[PDB]
This record gives sequence, structure tokens and C-alpha cells, in this order.
Amino acid sequence: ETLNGGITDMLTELANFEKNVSQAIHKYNAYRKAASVIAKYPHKIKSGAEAKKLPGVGTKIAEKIDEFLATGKLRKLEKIRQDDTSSSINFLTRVSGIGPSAARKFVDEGIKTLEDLRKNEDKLNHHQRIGLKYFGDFEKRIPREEMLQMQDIVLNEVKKVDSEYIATVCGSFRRGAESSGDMDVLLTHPSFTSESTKQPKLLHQVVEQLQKVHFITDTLSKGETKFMGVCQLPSKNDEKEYPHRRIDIRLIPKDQYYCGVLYFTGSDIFNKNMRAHALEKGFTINEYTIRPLGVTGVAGEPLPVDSEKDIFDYIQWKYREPKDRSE
DNA sequence: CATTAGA
DNA sequence: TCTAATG
Ligand code: NA
Ligand code: NA
Repeated sequence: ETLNGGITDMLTELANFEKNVSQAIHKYNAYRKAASVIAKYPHKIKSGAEAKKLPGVGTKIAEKIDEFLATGKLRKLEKIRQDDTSSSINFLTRVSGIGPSAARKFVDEGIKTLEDLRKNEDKLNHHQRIGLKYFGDFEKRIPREEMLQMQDIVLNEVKKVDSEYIATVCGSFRRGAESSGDMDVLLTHPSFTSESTKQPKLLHQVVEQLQKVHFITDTLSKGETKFMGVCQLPSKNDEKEYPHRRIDIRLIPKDQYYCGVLYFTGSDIFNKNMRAHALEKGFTINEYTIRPLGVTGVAGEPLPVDSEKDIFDYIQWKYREPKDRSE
């Protein structure tokens, strides 16, 4: 956590570079397994060799540690940090829509700056044009203050459109968090659960609403179960316009909300724990159900859930508020 | 790890 | 169809 840090930290620098700038899926994969195990390791790595004894710990990497352990840095680490090209790839990646594959393609073309992206707005597909559009707004954080008014609106429509609709803004926001990165509404409805052959509209209906009224400005993507957009709070009585925010809405079977909702709330850690705990208490939990364990090694059979509670009671825990889903 | 774009 | 990109 702090004894192995620079080491794991430098490791991940390396990894993330292999995978992004280069297409070394493997090396990249290498640095990370290492970056992992050395992290577990309870003692201060004193040298290459000491490390080397570790699993996934090669000589290539061990070599890396010496230099790092010896001089406060790393040449390649220094060498990569500089490189406009790799530098350039690191940045374009930031534009919503741009992954590395594209990132690289763009570069080779000689698109390295934000402006390049501009002059060549033509080479970008919708997602990316939008990304490019709201570059400042997507990188900006979401105040709970705003989070509150936001949430406020999305509920009223939902409600207004149909009243049988259940919404839930999961995420950090849901867990207290003074700020969030993007709003995430969970969506269900009774007429939609597991077997019932869809009702895409269910999704569509709302998106229409939210748009109708001007909350959803743009669309990144809309499927019959996952809509991926952009929102905006009605700039009051002028002077103050609101930032463009990422909003994502997804349809769920009534019969799988709670686990799902459980899930999306986190924290990434609480889930595990909770998830690790269920294991003992005779269960399994995942993004959708909770199936009682059978000694033969494994087992199925989705137990029924009507609230966050059910999942809880099931595995025999204390209902932990979202506020407290911290870990 | 799954859903959507797009080519 | 595959292949990227997001969460
Ligand atoms: Na991006
Ligand atoms: Na292949």
C-alpha cells in the first residue's frame, strides 16, 4: 500500500504505456501481474533479485527495479514521459469516443492537438464529435448540488410518462459523494422482467420525454436497453449556463433491479466484501441475481428480491445504507 | 463483460 | 460479421 508503491507505481506506468502507445497486449499484461504481486508482498523490496523470486517477476522487470531502486527514477520512464507521440496518444484518448486504436490512427495522420481534431472534425464519428464538443464540460466534476436538481427532473418525467416506472440514480451520488462524474439512472418497470419479450419503447418513451423537455440535449447512443447521452440544467434566469453532463439510462427487468441496483451503488469494495460474504453464508451474488449454493461444487436457482433488504437478509447481513456502502 | 456503433 | 469504446 505504501511499502511497495513506486515499484508498483512505476510498473503500471510501463504497463499502461505498452497497451496504449504500443499494441503489446502481453507486455502490458506482464507489468500488471507483477505490478500486482509485488503489491501484495509485505516487505520492502530491496532489490531486483528479491523481487525476481516473485511470481510474474522476470528478469526484465527485475532489471527495472534495480535501476529504480538504485537511482530515484527510470530512463524509459523518463524517455516515454517526453515523447510527443506517445504523449499525444495519451491526450487524444481523453476525448469521449477516442480509444487508443483511434488515438494512434489519428496521430499517424498527424492529428495531435485539440485543434487538429477541429480542423478535421470531419474524420470523427458522432460520438467523438460530441466528445470533442463538450471537451471542457465532460472533464468537469458534477456537484451534488446540481446532482440533486438533476435527479429531481429525471424522476418527474419518468413519473409523468408512466407511473409504473421505477428510477434510481445509483453511483457515488447514491452513496453520499459530494460530487459525481456523470449521472447514472437505473431503470425498470413491472411490465419488464426476465421472460416478458421486451418493450423497447419502455426505454424510448422516456428518452423522448427528457429530450422533449430539453434535459437530454444530445445522444451518444441509444439501444433498446441502454441509452448513452448528454444532459443540461436549464440555465436559470441567465448569466449562468450549466455544464454539459454525461447521462446514462438503462432498462432493467423488474425481476433484477435490486441486485443490479445493489451493485451499481458499490462501492467497488463494498460489493466484493458483500460478495465475498454471501459465499460463505451459502451464496453467490452478481450484477443480476442471488443463487443458493449447492455443495456439489456449484449451484443455481435465482432467489426472489423486492428490496435492497432481501439481498441483505438473504446472506444474513445488517442493512447497510447507501451512505455507508463505503466498504 | 456487455451493449451499441460502424464499416 | 468484427472491432472499438464506454461503463
Ligand atoms: Na476517450
Ligand atoms: Na482474432
